[PDB]
Amino acid sequence: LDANAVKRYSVVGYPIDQYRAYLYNHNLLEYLGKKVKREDIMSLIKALSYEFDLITISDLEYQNIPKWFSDNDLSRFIFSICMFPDIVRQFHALNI
Amino acid sequence: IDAICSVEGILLLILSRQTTIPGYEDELNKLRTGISQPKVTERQYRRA
Amino acid sequence: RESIKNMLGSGDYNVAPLHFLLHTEHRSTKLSKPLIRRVLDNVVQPYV
Amino acid sequence: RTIWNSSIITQRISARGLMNLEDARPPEAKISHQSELDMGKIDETSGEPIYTSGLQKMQSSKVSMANVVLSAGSDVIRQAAIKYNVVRTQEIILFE
Amino acid sequence: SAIFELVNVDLQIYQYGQNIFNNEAEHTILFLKDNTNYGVIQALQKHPFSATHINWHLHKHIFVFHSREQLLNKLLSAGLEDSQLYQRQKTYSTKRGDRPTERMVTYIEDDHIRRIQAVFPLLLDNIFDVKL
Amino acid sequence: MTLTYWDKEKRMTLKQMIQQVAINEQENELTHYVFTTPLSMPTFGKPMLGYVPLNEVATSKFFSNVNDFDRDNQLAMAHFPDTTITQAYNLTNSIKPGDTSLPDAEVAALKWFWKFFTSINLVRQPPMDNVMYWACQFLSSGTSFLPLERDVEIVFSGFKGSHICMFSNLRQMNLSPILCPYYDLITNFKTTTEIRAYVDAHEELKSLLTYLCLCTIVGLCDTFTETRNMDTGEYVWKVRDVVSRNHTPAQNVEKFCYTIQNAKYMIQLVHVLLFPLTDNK
Amino acid sequence: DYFSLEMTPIIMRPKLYDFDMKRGEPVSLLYILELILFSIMFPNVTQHMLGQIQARILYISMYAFRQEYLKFITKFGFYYKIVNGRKEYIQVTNQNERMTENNDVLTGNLYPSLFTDDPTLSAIAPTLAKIARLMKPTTSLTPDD
Amino acid sequence: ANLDPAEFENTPQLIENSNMTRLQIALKMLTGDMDDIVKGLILHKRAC
Amino acid sequence: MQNFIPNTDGQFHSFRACSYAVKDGGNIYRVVQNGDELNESLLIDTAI
Repeated sequence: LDANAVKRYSVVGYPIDQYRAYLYNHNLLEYLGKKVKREDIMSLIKALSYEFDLITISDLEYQNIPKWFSDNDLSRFIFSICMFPDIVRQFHALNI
Repeated sequence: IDAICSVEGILLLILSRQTTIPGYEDELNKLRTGISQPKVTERQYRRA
Repeated sequence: RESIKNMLGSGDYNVAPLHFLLHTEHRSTKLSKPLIRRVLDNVVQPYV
Repeated sequence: RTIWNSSIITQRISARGLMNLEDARPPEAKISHQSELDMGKIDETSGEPIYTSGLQKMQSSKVSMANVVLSAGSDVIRQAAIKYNVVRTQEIILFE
Repeated sequence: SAIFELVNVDLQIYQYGQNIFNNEAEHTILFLKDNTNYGVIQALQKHPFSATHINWHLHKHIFVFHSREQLLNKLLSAGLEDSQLYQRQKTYSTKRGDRPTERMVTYIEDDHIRRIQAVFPLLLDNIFDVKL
Repeated sequence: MTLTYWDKEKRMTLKQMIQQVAINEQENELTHYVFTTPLSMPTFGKPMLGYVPLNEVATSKFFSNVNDFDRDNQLAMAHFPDTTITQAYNLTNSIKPGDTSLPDAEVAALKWFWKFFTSINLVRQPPMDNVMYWACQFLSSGTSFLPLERDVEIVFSGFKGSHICMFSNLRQMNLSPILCPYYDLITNFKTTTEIRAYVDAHEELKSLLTYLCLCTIVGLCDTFTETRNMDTGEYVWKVRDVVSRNHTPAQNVEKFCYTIQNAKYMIQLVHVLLFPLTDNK
Repeated sequence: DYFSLEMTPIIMRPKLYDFDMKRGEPVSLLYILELILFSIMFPNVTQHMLGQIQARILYISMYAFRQEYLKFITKFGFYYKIVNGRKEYIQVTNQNERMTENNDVLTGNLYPSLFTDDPTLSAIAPTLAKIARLMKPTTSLTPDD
Repeated sequence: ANLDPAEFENTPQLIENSNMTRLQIALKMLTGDMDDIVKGLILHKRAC
Repeated sequence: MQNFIPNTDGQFHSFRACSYAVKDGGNIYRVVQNGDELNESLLIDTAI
């Protein structure tokens, strides 16, 4: 449970191989829990817009937003663009 | 782009003997005992 | 509770969900030994 | 018979024989190892079922059909939908 | 203080050298949003070419250069100046000013620049006919 | 009793602490740093009420580099001096089933500690070279806290080498009803002398925090190598010149691929648990 | 509906819908006046929206008063906390996010600034004492025997 | 250091840390006891 | 009869809106429900 007392999930024993169970628990506990801040979404939708704006967001609870960050972001980029230049074509297409 | 990067990574895992992961390091010497490095080259890499 | 409520009177009623701007959630309803207390600084005080 | 296994070839034999040749235990029947019927708690953070002794069920290299699993219930496809309110501050062109 | 409390961005300004008819900024000084030391280390970590004095003005300004080998000459000039200053300090003939030392600090883990800056504070005796 | 350090084979943390070697080298780094009040920086007006655990999933979620799910203010129920703790060490504000709370001093100490842990990326923690210095200081000179005057290398020999499993049986380890009396001593204003006497005497927590500082440095260093003696199942792994060649966390994905904010967690940890040994503010 | 919303027991803290404001020009003062009227007409609903109104009016002031604004922040930064009868002021020493509106400002030991007198408030940043004094209801208190 | 920003000193993290766990799981599973290949045996005729 | 929770003492000094609440064995339901929560029936406009 939690505050406000909303049933999140239920643990239960069962006969099943250890790996499958590990996986079922793992991807669930991943689907729970705040994966991103609020001011962060604020910052994103601010950066993608006109430069004189105020933004307001609401109810970032119980909603699961997949994260698009990685400390490696620059690394994965420079790795991708280096060995697959064709990507820049669709880059330019997005921009146009 | 994350998808293509993960593809390249996972493929890099089962080849190129000169890389491990922080841990097991032995079931890799169970897995990659089928490739028989260094008979592997491009024609094969692209098929993979 | 539904079986009884359909045997005392008529109509319908809910069990205290909590709203939001878009979605609602149905908090749990158990109510064993309810008590009324005042809550200073989000810490339930004892009765005084 | 001619062939003979030189090493052990029975790791996947949970039980051999449910008979009762003399209405008792057959003197060479094999019930399962107690290792494969353990149901220990899970660290509530990353699944990872552990044995009751404290050893994790991920290092013994022995399968076991007695672990636990989570279950969400009624809200797993609650999909990420939020609303945002924008407001300009400086018009593009003044006096207009 | 008022400015920084009102804007909350680091402030960057340039220095365009002598010989007025030049406009290229040979380098750029940069003021920090939090005059404490921790912020100095922080901002110095990024900005891949940086240096700062030891004078209290440290708290208010960091440097940012253009290249890898633009650091070297500035560091060497500052080192010659620190030689002159150490000398004129030896005989307690310190001018109407401050800045105990002139040398710099940096985080460039370059073998060459670190070799220079390490061997330097052991040769603070001689006079190096600065620019004359 | 602390935890059977697992390797597929049991342990007692004492064999596993006398298992290593801390051997010194040249190049005296005459660079004696100084301690610092550990910058509690607690604040936010949006807590998470309810039953928040405080022992095992607590320590795992915080220091086992498990999911970096923003791991935020949820500990903010460490201000508000009127909260309570239930013997399983669940911090709450409403003890439900007639369950009992702890005595006062215990509560004071525990809240003090986690309060220090509340809100990292607003904490202004000190650079890491210094915290490496203090860590090696402690585990080398002992509780006397003499400056190093040298440099140190660490080496482990014979484990069925699983330093990942070291971090794991950390993930499965409780600490609160181990370090409670210690911070209790620091709450009611005792002094360095008597608390050093204490840590020397009890020696259950001494081994623990030895192991803990050790694990944090091996997880945040980058002069690390490992090897398996291929005649038996036995890894020898070494970390060389711990304090001179380290200035940032690690990313070599061969040893322990460590993220960032949990790293600043870890340095806050070693900071705030070595704090009460040393001298004045 | 708005008029009836004056008396029924509020159970969920309300937020304001629309907010238009030009950043530099002196027209936003119109919006200030709009909410002053909306406060002098329904003193009840304001009692809860106080949290949002704090940050909004303060923002607008910051772009139309500078000496008063930053001086005020320096002294009476952002929040009352009644320690034991005294009132300690906590600030926000960072322009990271000043214009937040979600800080449970009306329950818990955390009061908004701008409002309780501390007569030194005036004669420190006028037009802000002038704003605040204009909004307090000051009508009556009647029993309902 | 400090020119190469922070994370170019080594092989770059390709697979995401979450997916790494799923990798490890499948590895440990398929290389454990569920393996099948077995080495060596002995020919000998006996009427046992 | 509907209205029984007063909405103000007047002065915008320490009002401290009502704080009675029902505790139900661990779970706690509040009357005023602090925290980020509302419904379009209560999002109000000013231009009115």
